[PDB]
Amino acid sequence: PRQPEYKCIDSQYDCVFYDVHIDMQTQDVYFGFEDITLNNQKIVTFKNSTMRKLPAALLDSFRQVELLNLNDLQIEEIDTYAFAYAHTIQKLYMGFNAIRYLPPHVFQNVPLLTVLVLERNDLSSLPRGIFHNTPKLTTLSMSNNNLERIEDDTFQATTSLQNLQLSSNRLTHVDLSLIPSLFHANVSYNLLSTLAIPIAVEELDASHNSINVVRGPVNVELTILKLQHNNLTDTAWLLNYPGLVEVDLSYNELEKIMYHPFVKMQRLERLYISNNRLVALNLYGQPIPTLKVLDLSHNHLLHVERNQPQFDRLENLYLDHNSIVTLKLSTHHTLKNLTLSHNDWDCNSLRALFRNVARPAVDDADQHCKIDYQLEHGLCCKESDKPYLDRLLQYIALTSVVEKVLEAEVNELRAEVQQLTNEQIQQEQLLQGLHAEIDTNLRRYRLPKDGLARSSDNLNKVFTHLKERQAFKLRETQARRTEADAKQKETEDLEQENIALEKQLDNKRAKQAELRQETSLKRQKVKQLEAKKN
Amino acid sequence: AIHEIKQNGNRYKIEKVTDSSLKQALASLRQSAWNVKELDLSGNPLSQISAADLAPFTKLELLNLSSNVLYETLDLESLSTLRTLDLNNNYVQELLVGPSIETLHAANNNISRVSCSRGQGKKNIYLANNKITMLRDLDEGCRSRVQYLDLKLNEIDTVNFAELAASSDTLEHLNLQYNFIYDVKGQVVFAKLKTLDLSSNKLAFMGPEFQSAAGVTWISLRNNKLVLIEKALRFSQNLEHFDLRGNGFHCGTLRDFFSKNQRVQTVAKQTVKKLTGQNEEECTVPTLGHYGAYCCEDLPAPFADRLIALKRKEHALLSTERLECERENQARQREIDALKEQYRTVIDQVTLRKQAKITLEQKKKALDEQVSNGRRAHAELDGTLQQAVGQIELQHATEEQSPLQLLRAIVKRYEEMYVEQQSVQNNAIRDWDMYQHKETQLAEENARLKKLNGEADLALASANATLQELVVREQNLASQLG
Ligand SMILES: *[C@@H]1O[C@H](CO)[C@@H](O[C@@H]2O[C@H](CO)[C@@H](O[C@@H]3O[C@H](CO[C@H]4O[C@H](CO)[C@@H](O)[C@H](O[C@H]5O[C@H](CO)[C@@H](O)[C@H](O)[C@@H]5O)[C@@H]4O)[C@@H](O)[C@H](O[C@H]4O[C@H](CO)[C@@H](O)[C@H](O)[C@@H]4O)[C@@H]3O)[C@H](O)[C@H]2NC(C)=O)[C@H](O)[C@H]1NC(C)=O
Ligand SMILES: *[C@@H]1O[C@H](CO)[C@@H](O[C@@H]2O[C@H](CO)[C@@H](O)[C@H](O)[C@H]2NC(C)=O)[C@H](O)[C@H]1NC(C)=O
Ligand SMILES: *[C@@H]1O[C@H](CO)[C@@H](O[C@@H]2O[C@H](CO)[C@@H](O)[C@H](O)[C@H]2NC(C)=O)[C@H](O)[C@H]1NC(C)=O
Ligand SMILES: *[C@@H]1O[C@H](CO)[C@@H](O[C@@H]2O[C@H](CO)[C@@H](O)[C@H](O)[C@H]2NC(C)=O)[C@H](O)[C@H]1NC(C)=O
Ligand SMILES: *[C@@H]1O[C@H](CO)[C@@H](O[C@@H]2O[C@H](CO)[C@@H](O)[C@H](O)[C@H]2NC(C)=O)[C@H](O)[C@H]1NC(C)=O
Ligand SMILES: *[C@@H]1O[C@H](CO)[C@@H](O)[C@H](O)[C@H]1NC(C)=O
Ligand SMILES: *[C@H]1O[C@H](CO)[C@@H](O)[C@H](O)[C@H]1NC(C)=O
Repeated sequence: PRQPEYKCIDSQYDCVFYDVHIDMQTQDVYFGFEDITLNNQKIVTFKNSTMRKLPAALLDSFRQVELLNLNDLQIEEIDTYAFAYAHTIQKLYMGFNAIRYLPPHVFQNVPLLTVLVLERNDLSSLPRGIFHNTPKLTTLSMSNNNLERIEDDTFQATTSLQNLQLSSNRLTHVDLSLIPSLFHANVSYNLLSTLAIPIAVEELDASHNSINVVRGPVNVELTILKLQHNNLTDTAWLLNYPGLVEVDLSYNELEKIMYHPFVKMQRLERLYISNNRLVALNLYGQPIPTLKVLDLSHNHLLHVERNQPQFDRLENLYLDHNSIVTLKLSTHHTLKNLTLSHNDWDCNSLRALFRNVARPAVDDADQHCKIDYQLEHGLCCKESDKPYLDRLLQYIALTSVVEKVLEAEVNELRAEVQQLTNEQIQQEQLLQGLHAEIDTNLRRYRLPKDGLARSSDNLNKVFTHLKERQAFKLRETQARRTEADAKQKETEDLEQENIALEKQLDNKRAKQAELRQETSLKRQKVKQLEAKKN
Repeated sequence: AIHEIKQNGNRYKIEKVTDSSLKQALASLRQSAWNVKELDLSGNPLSQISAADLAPFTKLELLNLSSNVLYETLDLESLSTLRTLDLNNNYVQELLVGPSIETLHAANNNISRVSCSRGQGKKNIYLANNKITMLRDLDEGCRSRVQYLDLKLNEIDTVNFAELAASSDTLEHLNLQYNFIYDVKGQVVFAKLKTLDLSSNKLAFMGPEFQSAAGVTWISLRNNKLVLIEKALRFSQNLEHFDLRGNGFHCGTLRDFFSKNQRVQTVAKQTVKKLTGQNEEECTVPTLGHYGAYCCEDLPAPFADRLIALKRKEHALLSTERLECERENQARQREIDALKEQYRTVIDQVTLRKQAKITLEQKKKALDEQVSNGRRAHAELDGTLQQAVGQIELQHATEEQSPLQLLRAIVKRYEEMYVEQQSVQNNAIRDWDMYQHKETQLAEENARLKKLNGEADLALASANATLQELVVREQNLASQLG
């Protein structure tokens, strides 16, 4: 018979199947001509189609496809043999569907595969040997799936894999150092806690994990390294990446920065360290001569002035949100961008500083000052002959509020007092391990701890923090979703308006044919009127 | 009457008296009131004292309540003739005395307020080993015309000399050793001050305010945490003892201060030699160098580094100095015990037990309060944890869960939820990117079709104009032809 039969429509692509709809009950389908050899279109896609299951019938009848675009076709299952005859596919696009699993030898016969996108599906794992036969694979994306592990053999035969996207899965293990060809990779928004870095990758984004350990061979090509939002607590590992140009260590757990891990960086320009727990910084012992942007904002820096020899050499220096008391710049400094607000300035230090830098180079400002402070050049400052002594006293005064916080009748009492002293010791022991953990959670979430407040108040500080954080994240996601829906709407309206522009093109062709008939009919009449005039 | 009232001239002593018998005891002296010039109640189990019961003795000039078990308020404001009051070794908490007090012995108490009605004489006040936390804990009168003021072993943080201005002309001895003082402040000329003892406190800067003690013979800042000395200080030739051992000085200030108090340098040497036997302090590290007699060091910025070290503890991700600290706290408890000895009185075994009964009743009572604060803190936590598990969804717990375990499960769950939420958001952002790329593909196709229409619009217009030129030739011929 050949009852349901779908045919190409040359337009970018040389084959576009239209209005195809397969579901889970659908039994038999036919693509192109019966004579498989007339089906030699190389660049195939679908329009207005939805294929719950990708039929074996498609590349059974089309064995000459180079680029197969199955993006966003509600695919949920791939037929165990849909790719048995797919020898020629170089580029396979299957993003944005609902594929839950790949059949184990689904790519055993596409050995010229160079590009594969499976982003935004429901993969939970990869079958052993899934890529053992695509040695030519150069770009692979599986961002937005639910993967938990990439086993170590996964990429043993793909010795050209250059661009790997795994962003936004649930990954707790993946060893990139086993894929030495990597050129670009993104494993951001996973659950990693160690990051192995392969020998020659040049841009790597592993932000939003829980990394605390970085490892892998010295790699001199690594240029951009994004690690913002992790669990980093030391930086010595940096010594191994002498070629960095930018590194982002923001939203980590660093407590100090020293120059030692940077001494081998021949071309570092951009170093981001906002939002750690920096209490000290020494980048002056050996300055980084090439650096241009250094972001230290939102930490606990107090004394940074000896860093003058590094700061003088920067273009962009963000000190905001700290407790910096003094800062010192040469008349010859090169800053074009400087942030200074929200610290604890000494007025003498601010006045001398604003002899050498002025707004608009200083990019921010304070609004209101505490009781003994007043604005100079737009920032709060207190007058003092010995600012550091002063800050040391201020601090101690806040903490000391907390640091101020029948003789048978005699034998029965000594007993009573011992039994009570024991109940009281036991009470502290019993709730000890708990008080430890409350303090660990206030440190973890950067909450400030009121050494006055009763214990259930600190415990509420953690819970109130978590609940607010959940709510704000949820509202934010709702917003993003509202935005996606709105943008899908727009594309649905656009396609409707394109159909109407096409119907108009259709009417105008009909009008052109009519007019062309009317023209010849007049050309005729006028020829007749001329003979009748000899 | 198991109690005995011994008389010797006009000094009376009462023994084996108790709280329930003392009022009787005193009544049996009303006959003789004119003659009660000193009254000595020491070494009994008394725990309260009725100022009013003693007001008949209008000639009473000395009252010795030493080594009883007095608690709470001791109020004798009303005894206007009273001149010497000894209550060493009790547990008094607030103390009020009258307009005649010349000498006030109150060591080894629990004192944290003292009032002294206004008066004309000097006062010698002895308060070693109490709980004074600031000079204003003593009322204005308590600080007027003080000649000798011993506040050793109290709990003061900061001294403000101005608060002792009403003793500019009288104050000769000020002991503040073994407190917790980290700032001193105020300029006042103490015309008579012979000695000032700030040993074992926590001072970091000997500043301008020490011109107030420029006149002293004897001064100690031993065992503080000093780093800088104000150079403008000018001490008198009167100075003979000048102890600064146990600090951490930056040589800069030793040199700057010796430079215009040259004298003081040999005074420093002579002091360490009197006290230790060699002419320089034994620095904690031998590598370390003196300037004159005191260990010192060219320090980059000692105050900043101390503040940074504090801010590190405050902000460290995880929750040495526990050896510096613990031996500093033993130093204090050795001084307290030592002192509890230097003021100890003789007491008979039957009144010791009579005393230990009242004292144990107070310990028991305080312990009940504490054990019950404990119980309350505990139920508050359990309550809070039960509100918390009612707001999320925990995994199933096979075993009974402690509060530690509950807090760990709760945070863990919020962390799962946050991650879930973030993953959802990522998908939404990726969807917006996919549809936006689709929009640009579609809007390309929108211009391709809009331009094709524009061009059909034109081509219809051409073919029309051409149909019209033919229409004109048809009507020109037909005119010509019929
Ligand atoms: C590794 O893998 C992850 C994928 O997970 C990649 O992470 C993505 O990175 C980019 C950053 O490069 C992120 O996109 C940026 O988003 C910011 C944030 O904008 C949001 O908030 C703004 C501030 O209030 C607001 O303006 C935004 O609203 C805009 O966008 C929405 C889209 O819905 C729209 O409603 C509006 O019309 C707005 O335009 C938004 O809510 C954004 O500010 C960036 O802006 C673009 O334009 C600026 C203009 O100056 C330009 O300079 C930028 O280059 C940029 O094009 C930018 O879009 C992205 O959100 C992350 N995606 C995910 C999925 O998390 C990561 O980049 C990969 N790493 C590497 C190294 O490649
Ligand atoms: C950040 O890194 C530290 C160090 O690896 C993690 O703390 C360890 O993890 C648990 C208990 O917290 C145990 O495996 C170790 O005993 C911990 N080590 C230390 C030194 O505390 C910590 O959990 C990581 N933080 C996060 C949020 O993952
Ligand atoms: C109050 O009475 C006590 C004794 O209860 C007197 O204390 C004597 O103090 C001296 C030192 O001053 C010691 O040598 C004696 O041993 C103490 N006597 C006893 C029995 O211990 C105390 O001096 C009296 N106070 C006043 C002000 O007179
Ligand atoms: C010394 O003083 C403190 C405080 O003045 C005493 O504790 C107070 O006493 C009452 C009764 O026990 C309580 O209501 C308060 O809770 C206490 N305040 C504080 C801060 O604890 C303490 O008992 C006294 N010491 C002795 C041994 O008498
Ligand atoms: C094709 O061309 C002619 C000429 O412009 C159109 O005929 C009319 O032209 C006259 C003269 O200016 C006007 O009075 C009319 O407005 C025009 N319209 C009508 C209805 O006759 C003719 O209509 C054109 N055909 C089309 C639709 O393009
Ligand atoms: C896709 O096919 C269905 C069924 O004929 C149709 O109703 C829907 O709008 C189609 N989309 C387009 C743009 O043809
Ligand atoms: C640099 O600072 C901000 C952003 O970092 C920018 O607004 C500002 O105008 C730039 N600097 C100058 C000189 O204006």
